[PDB]
Amino acid sequence: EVQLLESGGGLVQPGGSLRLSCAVSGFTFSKYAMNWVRQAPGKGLEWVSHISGSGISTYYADSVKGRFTISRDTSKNMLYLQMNSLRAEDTAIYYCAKDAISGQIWLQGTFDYWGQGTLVTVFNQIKGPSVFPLAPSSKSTSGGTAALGCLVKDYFPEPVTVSWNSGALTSGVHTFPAVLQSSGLYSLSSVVTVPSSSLGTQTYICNVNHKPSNTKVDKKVEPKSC
Amino acid sequence: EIVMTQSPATLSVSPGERATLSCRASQSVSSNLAWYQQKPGQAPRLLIYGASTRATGIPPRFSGSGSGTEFSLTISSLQSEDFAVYYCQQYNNWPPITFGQGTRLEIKRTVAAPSVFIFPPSDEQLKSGTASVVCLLNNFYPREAKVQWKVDNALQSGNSQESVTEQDSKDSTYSLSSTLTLSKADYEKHKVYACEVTHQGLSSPVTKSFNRGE
Amino acid sequence: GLFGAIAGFIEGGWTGMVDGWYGYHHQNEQGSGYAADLKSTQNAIDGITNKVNSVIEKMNTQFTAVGKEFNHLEKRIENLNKKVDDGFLDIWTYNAELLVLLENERTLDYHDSNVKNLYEKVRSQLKNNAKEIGNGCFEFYHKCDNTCMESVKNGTYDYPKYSEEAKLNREEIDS
Amino acid sequence: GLFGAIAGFIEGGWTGMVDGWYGYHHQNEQGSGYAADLKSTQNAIDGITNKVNSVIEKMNTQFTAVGKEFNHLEKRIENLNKKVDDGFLDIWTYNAELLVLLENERTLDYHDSNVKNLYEKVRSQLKNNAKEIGNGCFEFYHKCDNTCMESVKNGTYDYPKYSEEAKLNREEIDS
Amino acid sequence: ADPGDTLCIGYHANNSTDTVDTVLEKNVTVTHSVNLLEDKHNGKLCKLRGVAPLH
Amino acid sequence: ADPGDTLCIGYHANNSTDTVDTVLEKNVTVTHSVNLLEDKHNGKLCKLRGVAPLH
Repeated sequence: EVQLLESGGGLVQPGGSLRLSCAVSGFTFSKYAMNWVRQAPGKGLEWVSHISGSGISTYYADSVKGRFTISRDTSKNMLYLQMNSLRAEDTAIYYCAKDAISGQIWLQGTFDYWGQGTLVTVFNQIKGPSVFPLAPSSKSTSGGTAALGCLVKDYFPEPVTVSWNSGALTSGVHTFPAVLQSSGLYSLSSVVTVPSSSLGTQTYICNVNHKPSNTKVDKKVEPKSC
Repeated sequence: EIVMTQSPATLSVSPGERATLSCRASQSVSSNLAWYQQKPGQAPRLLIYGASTRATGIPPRFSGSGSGTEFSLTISSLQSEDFAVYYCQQYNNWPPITFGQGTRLEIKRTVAAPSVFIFPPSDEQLKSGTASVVCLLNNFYPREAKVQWKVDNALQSGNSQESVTEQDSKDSTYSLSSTLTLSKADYEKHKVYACEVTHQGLSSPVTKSFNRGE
Repeated sequence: GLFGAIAGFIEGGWTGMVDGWYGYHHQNEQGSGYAADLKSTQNAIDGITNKVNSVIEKMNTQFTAVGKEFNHLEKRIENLNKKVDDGFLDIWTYNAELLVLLENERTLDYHDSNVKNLYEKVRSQLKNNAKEIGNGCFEFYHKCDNTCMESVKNGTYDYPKYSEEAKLNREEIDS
Repeated sequence: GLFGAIAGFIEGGWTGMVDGWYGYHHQNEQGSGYAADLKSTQNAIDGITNKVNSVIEKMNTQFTAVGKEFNHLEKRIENLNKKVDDGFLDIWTYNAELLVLLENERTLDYHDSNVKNLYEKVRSQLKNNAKEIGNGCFEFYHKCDNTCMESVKNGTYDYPKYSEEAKLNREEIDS
Repeated sequence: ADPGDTLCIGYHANNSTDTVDTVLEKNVTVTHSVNLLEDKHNGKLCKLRGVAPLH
Repeated sequence: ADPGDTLCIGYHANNSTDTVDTVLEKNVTVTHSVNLLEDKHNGKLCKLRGVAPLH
């Protein structure tokens, strides 16, 4: 089998530098050309860079020219991507793609094998989230099944992980994808549906983690005005 | 750069049926066109190269055709594993290698009426001076839904953000959250806040509402 | 092939190149594509056209009626007439068959020669500023834009203009 | 050309060289001038002479009187006679025309091949002791006097004798 | 600057299935070919030099 | 010592205007050529095998 392993990704400030490594096994590395393709979070694909089997020829996307540099070490079965002058728009998942054909330049540009990829995040600033409850009050007392949740607001950058009842309650729970507000800060909400005959039998806790800011807030949800 | 347009962005059809995808190019790319499949949480996978030739391990149910500027991809019998996102890419004039924006294949099921719940902001948020009103549409199909905010029975626009979960793996429905963002100053000026939902599963629009008190 | 280019060190033909018989594929920062070397193609098309016309137009016949009629007491001259028609039939059939066989072989060798000369014209132009990577392809040691690419196709490639940059990149690559 | 030398990478012919078909121009400290490679010229002259004689001498005819006389009641055999004379005329005319066309092409390719082999014989002799500067010319990395020049023409060039001096001068030139 | 960029020398091909014969090989598919052998007639008796025949 | 000195390989040319025809090209000027077609006669009736004709 052919395996492509990415590494070297992580968090970095704008203007910083990172270096990726693609571990190659399963084919003659010298015979095939290699590429880097990136995918912004929840977005489409975008080719980044190309290097020929020999290594003399390199091509880059216009937005990364003068900042990114592709290279290979055929004797070590390694493909590298050196990124300097990093930008926030460079935040994406980066895959290394093997070319499907060998020795036919006119038929290149097709990627038959992709690694699972590595993540590069280039934000600038870290802002922790403010967790707010969404109580099932009298206006949310349906009688058969009620709805409650938490509002994770004004945080940056992604990700934020949410679990309910120490990770025990995982059913009928919908953790919405984050939205980018006018303020430039992300915000999501996580909701769960539970029977109305459980508001008092079992308390509900949403677990929020925001590792960049070391946030581990736990929040209680219950009705009010009674 | 060869711009690639891939309409429709989203296509709805039932399992076992047949789906046709379209890829359009701003310039002729001859037959140097590829098709890729990306299941959620997984890397992209090559399906079609040369606009008609299936790659290694591609089952015969996948069909590719076209040349020049108009191209197409066909899945004869659509099985649940193939409800993914498909991309088209040209390799006839590069660099740059250009992809299309992709098409999401969603599973078609029976119309499901949303469950609507409305949440006035928690009192602690008014401590910081911002009001977020959350309206929830739970487990509905199709995703296409109309959500409008009513402040004292007045239509609102340009002040709310929506978020839609991915298609459920067990019931094949969607969930939508509409958050209305308004400063505490504006929030403390009005009385009635309502959430109006119009969906194919409702004979008439449903409205949940609250008041400043209670 | 007699010259080694066609079905030789250039393994296959290009369906993508449609405007000419012999040409180029290029790839630089500005893009890629097929193009045909017009001079070599038109020279070969003129040559083959002259060859076909030569085979056809050198046959110039006059008005003639092949048939002859003999009575039952003229069998010998009837057979003499048959021998003439048969002998001409044998001569023309054998000559026509071998002419097509031999000249078809010459035609394919002609195309093979034209490709080899085209490859060698480029190789003698680029010298060490590019690497011979096989299959008729040259990989440059210096950036060669569209203008530079056309100079190679036009037979006006300026080797000294890029020799220093290629030399530095070649030594770095080989090191 | 089929081999690329004549009207190819050697662009033109030399009116100054008058004693031979293929030869050399040389220039050293002792002077310059044209000289003809006698072996390749005489071999080609022998070859072409044999070709012309083969085309001419293989036609060996006997004594023959083509004419025939028929009276007014012998029109059919008169026309049969005409068909024989006409058929032979058509066969010989077409064959003669194509033979000259095809063999003229072979002759020019022959000269093209002889020039290419002569250039390649020298190039394989000098190797890196000289530079290929185009147009069929070699520029030496070591001094090559008249005796050395004749050794190249005689196919007896002593590459190891000058390899060290050429290597030192080549590296100095390239540096 | 960086090295790179490629130029390739090649020849034409097409979907043609025309086959010719050569002295060394038979049924060689070629991109273009012409027929030197007329093998079709109009199935009619016609006027030589403009003048109709006597039937 | 210093490098230098040059040797060139070339071919003959002359002031000839003789033109021949080839399969690929017409009116190719060549340095030398011969005629295979006799097109001249002495304009006289002569003796075959030494013996004069009967006139």
